[PDB]
Amino acid sequence: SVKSEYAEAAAVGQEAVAVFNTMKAAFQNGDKEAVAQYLARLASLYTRHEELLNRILEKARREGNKEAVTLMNEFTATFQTGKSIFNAMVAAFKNGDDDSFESYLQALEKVTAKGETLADQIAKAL
Repeated sequence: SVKSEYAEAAAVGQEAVAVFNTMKAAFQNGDKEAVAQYLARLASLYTRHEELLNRILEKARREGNKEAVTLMNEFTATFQTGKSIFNAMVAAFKNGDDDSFESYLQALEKVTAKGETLADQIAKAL
């Protein structure tokens, strides 16, 4: 069902959360080789999460589930804010700009924390 596809998407999102916190520890410790690998892992995880979310939204649309479509439109918009900040973080790492990397990292945390109530609402709406 679309609801079980959303639970799979939620798990992929939680995997990114886990890897992100490990990456933050490595950044603070100056283990740039680890950070590089974690950033690659996160890119793949965000790419997969984005695709699952789009399939869920398209399915809710085909099902006529207006409330779920509304919430998933709001949620996918916030996802793109996070993705843009993540990509800026990756660029900051490439450039050696630790000040910007710290900024973007905190922003990505706050954007993600904000979106959690909506994430939970979607599970119930599908």
